[PDB]
Amino acid sequence: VEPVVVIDGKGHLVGRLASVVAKQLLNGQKIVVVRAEELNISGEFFRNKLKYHDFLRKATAFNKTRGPFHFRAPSRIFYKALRGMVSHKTARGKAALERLKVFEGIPPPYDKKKRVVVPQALRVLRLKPGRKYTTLGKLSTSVGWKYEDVVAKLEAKRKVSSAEYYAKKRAFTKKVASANATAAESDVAKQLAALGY
Amino acid sequence: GHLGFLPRKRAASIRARVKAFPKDDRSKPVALTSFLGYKAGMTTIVRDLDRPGSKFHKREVVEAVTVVDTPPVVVVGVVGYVETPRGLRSLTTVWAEHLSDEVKRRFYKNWYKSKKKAFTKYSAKYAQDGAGIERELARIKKYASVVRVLVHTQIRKTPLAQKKAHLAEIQLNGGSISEKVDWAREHFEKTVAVDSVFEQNEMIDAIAVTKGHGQRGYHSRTSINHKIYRVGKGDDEANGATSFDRTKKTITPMGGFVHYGEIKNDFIMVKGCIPGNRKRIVTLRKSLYTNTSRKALEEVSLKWIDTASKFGKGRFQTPAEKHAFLKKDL
RNA sequence: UUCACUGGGCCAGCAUCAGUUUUGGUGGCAGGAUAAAUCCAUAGGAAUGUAGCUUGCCUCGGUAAGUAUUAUAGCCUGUG
RNA sequence: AUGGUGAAACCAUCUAGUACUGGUUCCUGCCGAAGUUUCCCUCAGGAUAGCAGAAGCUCGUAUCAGUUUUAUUAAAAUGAAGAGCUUUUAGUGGGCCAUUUUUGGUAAGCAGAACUGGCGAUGCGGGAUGAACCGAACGUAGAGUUAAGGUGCCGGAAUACACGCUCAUCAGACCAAAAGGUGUUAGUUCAUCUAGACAGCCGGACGGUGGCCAUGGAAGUCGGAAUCCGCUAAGGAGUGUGUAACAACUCACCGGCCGAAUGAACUA
RNA sequence: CGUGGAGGUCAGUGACGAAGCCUAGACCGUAAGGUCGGGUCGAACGGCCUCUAGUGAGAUCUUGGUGGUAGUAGCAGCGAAACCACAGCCAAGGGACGGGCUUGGCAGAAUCAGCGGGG
RNA sequence: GCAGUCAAGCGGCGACAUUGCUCAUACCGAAGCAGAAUUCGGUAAGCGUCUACUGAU
RNA sequence: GGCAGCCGCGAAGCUACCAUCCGCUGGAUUAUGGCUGAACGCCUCUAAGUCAGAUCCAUGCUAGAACGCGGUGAUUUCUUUGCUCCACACAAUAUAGAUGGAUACGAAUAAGGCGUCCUUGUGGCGUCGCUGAACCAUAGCAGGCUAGCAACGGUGCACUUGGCGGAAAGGCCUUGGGUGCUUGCUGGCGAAUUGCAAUGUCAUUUUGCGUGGGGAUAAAUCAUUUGUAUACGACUUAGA
Repeated sequence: VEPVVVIDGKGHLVGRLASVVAKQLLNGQKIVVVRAEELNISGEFFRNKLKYHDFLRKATAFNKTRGPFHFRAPSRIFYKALRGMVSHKTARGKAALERLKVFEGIPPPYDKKKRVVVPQALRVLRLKPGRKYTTLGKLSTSVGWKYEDVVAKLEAKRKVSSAEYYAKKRAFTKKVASANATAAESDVAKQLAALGY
Repeated sequence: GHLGFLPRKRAASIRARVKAFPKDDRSKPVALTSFLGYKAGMTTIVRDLDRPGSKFHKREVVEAVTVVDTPPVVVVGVVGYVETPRGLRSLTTVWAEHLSDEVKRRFYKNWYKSKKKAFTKYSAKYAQDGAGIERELARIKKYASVVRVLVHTQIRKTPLAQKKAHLAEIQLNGGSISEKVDWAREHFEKTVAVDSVFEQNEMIDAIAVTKGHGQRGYHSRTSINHKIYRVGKGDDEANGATSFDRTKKTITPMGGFVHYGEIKNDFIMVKGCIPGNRKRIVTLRKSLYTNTSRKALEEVSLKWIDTASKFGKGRFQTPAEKHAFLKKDL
């Protein structure tokens, strides 16, 4: 329905978000993920942090370079989870992965475009109340990520100047509502209500 | 072997680039953080050790001290950088419109065969009140967070056949970045001296490429914690004299240095042996942090510096003293 | 020998048919404790006590403790 | 072996001699096993019985059946013309796994006698791959429903519904475990309870008596046997703290203020 | 189904082109194979009923020929041999064989010298 | 190992109790650890008596 | 010393625990000690919260993606005008796949959005969610040729003022007038024979040949030579 879907990873589960996005990728739908650094994983910090180290151990017994290497960026962590859910090493899998983009925060021009969320992957709607959860930001920093401060610092600048845009939009909508409200009850407006509009 | 340096492959280039600079100081006055020079052989010094609690306290001590040729440095431009999620990125760079022939040679390999059509359209950009130049500088002030200066050594002032100026970036420090870029504005085409960036007893570290051995040598090294003893104005006289000797001498030994010419510009005396053989370029940095120790804080009351010929066994520190030594002449 | 119809070859469209098969709409019937309920009645009963009344009572007459089986709400049980 | 060759073994025939390693050449259809029972004792080898074919004869069926029940083998149900007699004739003697009767046994495992099933000659789907696991016994095709497996992606199918259950610092999806855990959840048997259940504070917490003995001293509380008695509201010659010994605090035992369910052991 | 030859038969085909060979041309039969078109070619060959047999990918198979090894070793110019099913990266599962199977990660097109690590 | 009493319980069997012979380093917690030195327990397991690699295009 | 030898000093070169210099400073923390406080009206370092405190990550150093990335200067003529920017003229190569619009706050989810008020605050009042089944847009030959009405708004295109956006800004907005449409409203004509449908061809990235109008108009390698290099390669110097 949307040529390019932008998904906000904040408050989502990596496994649920990755699985949902993975199927869409195989279906030809292009998807972009933003604010990956704010993505969350179930369980308290120790379990998530401990499991990441265990995976790092089995990289390669003899030579890490002649094998896999560990990406510290939160986006790569999500990409690794999504990569395992796609038939990599194949033309269909490789082509599907090319339709996916992941960035920390909301780099432009996506900042000026609407972003959606997946209702069936939100932590609020999936995790039991009162249970502990882990955030990729702390996990990524604990494993050597050196850009958490930069992302947080410039993300506030993203948060700023957006409320101003909404503030102008909110005032503009107020004028539209007043213009629409006064125009209501007219002959055309009254007839429209009959047809449900 | 030490896995910290392996694999022991080739160095990136003859010049070594400083990978890290002093962190930041947004309150101190704007000043440079590094310098460039050449390995001007080595010499020996004798001084009284004022270190308390030492086995040789107040006693004379001999130590080999290296001398680095550091001719004045002129700024050709400035570089602006902006923080990004993927690391620092170079936003924009500007030039002084009058890059010296030595700098212009740095951009050409067959300099003689080339037409020598160096910066020309950018040079014409200065044909007005600076609207184009200022606007590019303005965005750096508006957007850039850390500013690095583009400077080159006055190779023409060194006894080197190269004449190809070495060009590298130096990171600035200080608050109110608007002042930092403004500081670079004044220094366009101007020269800077080591005395404005270093001082006696200050702790610094030097980075260079080690001597080759025709798989050995030719690797970058960053031996840290080297102490500066004397920063002499080589252009002035009595650079090799001392307060308690007060005899006019020159640091240059009789017959010069091995594989190096005379010294006729600013120089720095550094404790230890900076990596790299003679004729090798060395970049100077100040400790990467505010090191605080008795060894670093101790001052040096320099007594006498050896300036005898190294092409054999020396006897005198100057030809005038050689008068107390002739058929071939008279 | 000239077209000007058909036969002749490729792919399909529509109408109604016969076999297999999938998924909806709707109607008429026999059984249940001749479904059980609900509902309409009828005689009783207490309580997570309705109305009414009485013991302190600030919160302006408010409640928390009584008495009270329907009363200015209702419920359950027994039978038609 | 025969007949010759050269002197600091070879040549030609009997001889293509005498047998376990290897190979054994075009297509399709049908049928199609065995893997062991009888003496010569077994290592040696056939002759016979069987599995599968071919003709004839008799008979289509009271001819029977890897089927269900009396009786002391009639007969009643189901299924079928596939029933019987010779005559002769390729290949076949490995067995593995599981089940059962089961004797033997010491760290152990299991060994071993026999019986019945799967494989052994075997494709298909699932079991992430996999002897012997689950279903399913195959001509080439189109249509629909299923077996076992699954329905977050790889992976075709519901991030379906309902009820509970768990925080695990590699959980969970893969027998050394009898017991431990102030982990969690639902129950079983008993004790008390508006005469006031639990807990929290306060008071009482006594007389013989400093009970008898060792002895500088054991006054309840370093030690040895009794552990008696009166009133009490309940109080142990005293459960601990505590002193050189006293003293002092406390519980167990009741009482006063509070206000309902609480406590003890077990099962899952 | 196909081949060597034989009896009969088609008063068969054939220098205006029979045999053999090639065909990213076509047709027939599930198959052994058969037929047609084009190129080459130069003197014999085929349809059918029967007869006949020295009649149809591997045996460290025989003969003859041709590749990598290799323009390498070796003595500018000349110029081999051994060997060669095929490739020859890791953790785990592959029941007893991991070098081909499975779960994940890998891999430079191309080229080349040393420590010798194995051989 | 052999032999024997008793029993929390399991339903006649039986756990443990039961009788005879046969680190040198560093950081924490306890130790009559006055100090020094020291043992014990835990933590770090630190610390000691054709192809792998590498030069080059 | 012409010939083949040794001796005293003696560089350079080979070249060493056989000599000199150097070898860092912040977090998450475990064990452990505690604060607060239930589980259970006491208690408790723990279940909800939290401080100190060694293993891990950071600081620093080494290497730097044959197919990681950013900034900067230059970028070939009369080579029969080579190179490149712009408008279209025709062709080609293909489309991991348009067939109306990726419609922009943030924060919480045991709470928040929109309007209003004054007591500008964790304040009062009104009201919304329970999905986007939304909002915008949508009529005209694949969207024509023309006449009026009412507004002077809406909007395509080229000029033009000003501002914002450096994370991958490469885009986002505003003053001014110019020129078309305006289906906001009412009228005058064409649709055909694509014969009962054939996606019935209406966009996207790249390139060449052509014109017409603009701009700049160079370097590397080989060679000589050199050593701070060098097994051989390779790499670093200097020149009209």
